[PDB]
Amino acid sequence: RERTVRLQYGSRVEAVYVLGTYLWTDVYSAAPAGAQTFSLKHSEHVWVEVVRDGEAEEVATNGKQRWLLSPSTTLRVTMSQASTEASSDKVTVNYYDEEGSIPIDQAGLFLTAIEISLDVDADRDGVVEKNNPKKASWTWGPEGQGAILLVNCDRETPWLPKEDCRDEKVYSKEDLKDMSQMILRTKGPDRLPAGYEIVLYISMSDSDKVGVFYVENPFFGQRYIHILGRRKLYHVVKYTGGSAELLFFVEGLCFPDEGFSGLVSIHVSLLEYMAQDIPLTPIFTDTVIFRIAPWIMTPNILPPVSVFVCCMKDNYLFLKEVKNLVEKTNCELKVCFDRWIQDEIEFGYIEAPHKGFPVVLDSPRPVKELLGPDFGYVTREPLFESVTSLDSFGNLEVSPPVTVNGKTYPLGRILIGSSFPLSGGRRMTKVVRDFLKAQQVQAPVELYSDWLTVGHVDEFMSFVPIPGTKKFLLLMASTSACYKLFREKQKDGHGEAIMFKGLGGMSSKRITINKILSNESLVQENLYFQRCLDWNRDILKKELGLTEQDIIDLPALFKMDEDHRARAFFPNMVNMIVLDKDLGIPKPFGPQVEEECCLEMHVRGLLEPLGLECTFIDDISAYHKFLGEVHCGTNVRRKPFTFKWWHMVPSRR
Amino acid sequence: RERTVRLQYGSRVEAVYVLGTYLWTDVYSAAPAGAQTFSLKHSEHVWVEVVRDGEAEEVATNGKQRWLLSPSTTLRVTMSQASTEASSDKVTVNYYDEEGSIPIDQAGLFLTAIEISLDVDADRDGVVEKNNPKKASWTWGPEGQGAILLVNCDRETPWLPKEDCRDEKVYSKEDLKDMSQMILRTKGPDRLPAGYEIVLYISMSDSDKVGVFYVENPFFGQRYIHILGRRKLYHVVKYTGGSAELLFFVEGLCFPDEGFSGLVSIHVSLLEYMAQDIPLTPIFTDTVIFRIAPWIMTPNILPPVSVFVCCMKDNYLFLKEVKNLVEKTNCELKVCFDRWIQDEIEFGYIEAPHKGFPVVLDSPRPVKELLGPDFGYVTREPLFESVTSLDSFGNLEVSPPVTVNGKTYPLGRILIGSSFPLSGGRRMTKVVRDFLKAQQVQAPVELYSDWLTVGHVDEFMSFVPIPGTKKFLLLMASTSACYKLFREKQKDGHGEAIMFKGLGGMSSKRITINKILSNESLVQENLYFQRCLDWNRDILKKELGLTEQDIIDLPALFKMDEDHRARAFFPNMVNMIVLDKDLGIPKPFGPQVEEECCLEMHVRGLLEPLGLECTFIDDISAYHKFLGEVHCGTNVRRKPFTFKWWHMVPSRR
Ligand SMILES: [Ca+2]
Ligand SMILES: [Ca+2]
Ligand SMILES: [Ca+2]
Ligand SMILES: [Ca+2]
Ligand SMILES: [Ca+2]
Ligand SMILES: [Ca+2]
Ligand SMILES: [Ca+2]
Ligand SMILES: [Ca+2]
Ligand SMILES: [Ca+2]
Ligand SMILES: [Ca+2]
Repeated sequence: RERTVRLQYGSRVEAVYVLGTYLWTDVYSAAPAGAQTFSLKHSEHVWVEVVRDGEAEEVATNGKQRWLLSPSTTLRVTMSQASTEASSDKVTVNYYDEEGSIPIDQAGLFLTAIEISLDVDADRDGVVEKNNPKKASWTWGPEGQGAILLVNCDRETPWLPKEDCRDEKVYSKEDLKDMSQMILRTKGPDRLPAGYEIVLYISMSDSDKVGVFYVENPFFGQRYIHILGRRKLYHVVKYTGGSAELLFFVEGLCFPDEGFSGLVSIHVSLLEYMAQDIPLTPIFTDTVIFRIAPWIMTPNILPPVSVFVCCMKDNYLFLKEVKNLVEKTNCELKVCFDRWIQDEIEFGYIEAPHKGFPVVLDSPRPVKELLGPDFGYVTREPLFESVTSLDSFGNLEVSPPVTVNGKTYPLGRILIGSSFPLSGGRRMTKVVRDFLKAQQVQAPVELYSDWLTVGHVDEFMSFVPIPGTKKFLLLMASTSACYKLFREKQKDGHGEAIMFKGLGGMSSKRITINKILSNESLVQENLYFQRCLDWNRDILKKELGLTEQDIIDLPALFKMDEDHRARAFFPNMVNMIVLDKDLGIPKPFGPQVEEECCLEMHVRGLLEPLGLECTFIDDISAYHKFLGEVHCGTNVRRKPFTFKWWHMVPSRR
Repeated sequence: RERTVRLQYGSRVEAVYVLGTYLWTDVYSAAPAGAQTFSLKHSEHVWVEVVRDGEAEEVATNGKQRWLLSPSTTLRVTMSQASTEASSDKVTVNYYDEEGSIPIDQAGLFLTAIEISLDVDADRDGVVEKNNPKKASWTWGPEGQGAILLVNCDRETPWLPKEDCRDEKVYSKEDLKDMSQMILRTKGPDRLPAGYEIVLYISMSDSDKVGVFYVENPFFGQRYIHILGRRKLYHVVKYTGGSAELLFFVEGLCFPDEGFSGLVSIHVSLLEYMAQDIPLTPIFTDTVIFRIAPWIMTPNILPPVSVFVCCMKDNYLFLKEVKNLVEKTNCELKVCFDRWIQDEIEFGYIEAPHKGFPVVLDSPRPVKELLGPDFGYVTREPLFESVTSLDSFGNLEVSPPVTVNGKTYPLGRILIGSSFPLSGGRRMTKVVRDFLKAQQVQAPVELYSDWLTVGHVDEFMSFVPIPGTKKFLLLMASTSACYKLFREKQKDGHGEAIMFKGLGGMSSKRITINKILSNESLVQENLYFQRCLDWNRDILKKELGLTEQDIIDLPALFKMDEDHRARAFFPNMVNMIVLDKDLGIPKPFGPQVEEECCLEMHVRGLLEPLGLECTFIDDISAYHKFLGEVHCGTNVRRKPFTFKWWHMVPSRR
């Protein structure tokens, strides 16, 4: 970077020189009227070239050389090392007229060289490198560069309710581990020359996106000073001489969203005082950029850590069977004593090179009670738009990693249920949809859920890993599979086999295979629901790059309501607890053939040959009947993807 | 694209098949309970494969072949040509049990094949190609693809005041020339089968970005129907059989801006009627994308077309000299009988493959009086923020094409004046800055203008082409050049030479070179203003990739006000009319030496050796004095760049 510093007619000029720049210096304006030629002297650590109309010539410290004065003959002045107290760094120009070789006048330039660099870990190894030349840009991908910031959304200490980033203070040194390091490195003499100061600053716009803290160690112990952030746009830095570093810690306050890309900047400037009432001049400016890490969802193929479960204290069979299932794994079981754990919360995560942790997304209105150390919280509230069932997180899921027409989605794709564009039907609120879209790395896809009364994608589809492989299956609810099976069992002489055996509140209904198959209107309803399922099958195959070989159909059956929307006739088996090879599957209570549920046997016949182990989990017996509603919920918290999100190259927005 | 169509237990299935897709067909669900095997027949134009667990086998129209029934054995059904009235397109499946070779049941699929494609000129040659496979995406660059739309911001007929795009109507067929063509191409039999319709639609969000018209030729002459746009989100298409095309014309309503990227979509869907009260199902959907062309500014290196001039009717010298200047060129002179033509308007342009024209940007509050056929209008109004002098378009300029550290800016870079970040000074309103940024192709740079009372970049800098070359110069105001020259003339014995000769209202002041050079406070002020100029010089060199060889300094002098801001002491010569090699330069009224202005002679000495021809234009004599204000204005409307904006690859936002 070239910077203009002119000699001044009369008075000598004193300037600060920042390493990594160089000066172009006008010696002509300072020359007396009528002067002919000039000569120069300079000190040891100042490098000086005379540039005549673009041609540069190096000049000795004391020579006698003279050059013709001319507006096109200038100096280029460079310094490679910072000044110390032992420095006299200078360039002196002598002027001569046509008569005589004794100078008629002299113009000086006195320099103080300093190093100033604002440094971040741009190369994303967790350590802060010295002046990464790419630190002011942010690029995606394996070869990409620029520093990353976490939203510091967890809570270090229980005493205050809110997440850490909601204020301007740091209570605990543990909080600093969530933060990105930024070091202002300087080198120079004991003090800056008169009239200069160093200032860190941010834009008003970014002031609600970041906060920046400096650690002091005064007498009575460590304290944390907020130097940039909400209602603080600048901080005047205390300069220390010699080779010095100031360590700062940066937190993100806000996730990427509609209208916020995730990029924020921090600057340092060397400012020069001109006079009272006159703004200070920015002599040198150095900039670093951060990208705030997105919120990321975990598909069922990822290793389970904890199984969160909600039910009533007396649903014993459910608790017993879920415990049994989880005991086959290394997972923790966590129980809260009615669908809220699945509908109100989605467990995501955030990651930066230095740190990562899980973050709960809270569905629009006690889930804030999960907020804790390295367990974060984020939520979106529609300001205007009304919330519907499609805003519940049973309607929010994510695919395994997929490749679609050569385009890779290494983190998978978020899936949310919706209605047809011209339908006037329900849709997840714009505020949540915009949030998910803005995270960018999961490239969300809308499916069609609005044919269901509750309207959730988890009612009709799920994903399971195929054991012993890198692959997965899409599981789809299928009414056609159910009718085929029931018609077979009828043909086999089982038409009088009864559903819901053991649920005493259903006994008077005496629902058999015969009764189901004879119900003409129910047949028509389910043919229509199969059309709805197949529409989704097609969009899933398209948007996930799946073929028929990747799909298994589980028997399902629905009843239609007044809105022509579906609710489960018997428990939906597709919405299952997936812990690697072990599947908790809702117990269907299907027709008993030879004292086994034919639905259970059919499902085992589909899954078991693939190495999947099926456990049927009864959540309804405690209620004595099934009306289409599930009274329990589960949510599995999983390990994050191995693939780092910053290695993705998302499509241009 | 694969689509799911199942045979139905009992009743035959009738379906529409859209060319370019294919069907995967379940024959198992339709099979009677206990059936063992199936066989199939199909018609001539239906291609059928039996797919067993992923392995596909082509099947003849009438064979006798049987396959084992199985959920994993399915049909793949393809058609290469649309149905006509002579078509019976079908596939029929026969089912068999273990005993006997006579079918026990049959399930049919009756097909009607149609072609549906919504086509646009994606390859950007001005003609609408058939189904460009990239039509649903928009990519930048020489190899880029996707269709382009103009904001139709001009006005075809004078009767209504507003720009064409402000309503839902088209009065004149000339308007269609500004619009992009979109053709819905179909092929099929006399009518769609019962229960289907074709519908064009857009999102609510895009409904204020576009409008779409169809031309009818009824008995009494041509009429224009608005089928999509404001408050119309969909249009049901009238289907014509055989091979048919419907031609539509698309206009943009809105420029890219903060919160609008410029991309809009239009869809067509084939919809299936399910029943009353049930949404129609989107059987097939085809999509095209448009990008709305940005507003682009023209630098001084571009060929002049028209010179717009505003002054009082009696400023005769100004009018005479401007006419003389323009007569040396092929330009039109347009005169309006006080700075408004430069401050209130910036002449830009828009371009699409089919059409382009000039578009005026109107500065925030009779410039709307320029609105006319192929002369467009756009403006931005701050809703809240107050307008200052920095919002005037003397503060809005653009560089010639430049390359900066290997990054090319083939359209140049917009330049707007501002204040230092921490200064609390003036800045152009966010609404205009956001607009300029959103055009993206000119990558705006803020300079420092707030040291000037009026605060406009055109007070201190301009660009001129270097005749006979592909190159250009940056011209900078320089106080140091002025002091050097005046000190030389003083030394030469000219100190008593007077400024402002011939301006009678200044005579009593008797301003000479001596009086100027002796004024100590004025010297200090101008040293400070030179610091301000040099700060800009540095940012221009950095952001435009310029060296000292690319810059010429014109003598200038300023007086300071109470805010420590500069106003011109004598007319600013840098703000000049550039018509190729011919430069109208404000007449400075400098000290006369040998009956010529020494400022004029000095400027000629700088410019003339480069082949630039200088004409000094006197706009102040009619006012008898110069107070720092200019009473005339000029604005040159130029030809657009040869380089097409869509060939640029702007940085990711
Ligand atoms: Ca590093
Ligand atoms: Ca805090
Ligand atoms: Ca924390
Ligand atoms: Ca923490
Ligand atoms: Ca969920
Ligand atoms: Ca074309
Ligand atoms: Ca119109
Ligand atoms: Ca028009
Ligand atoms: Ca027109
Ligand atoms: Ca302008």
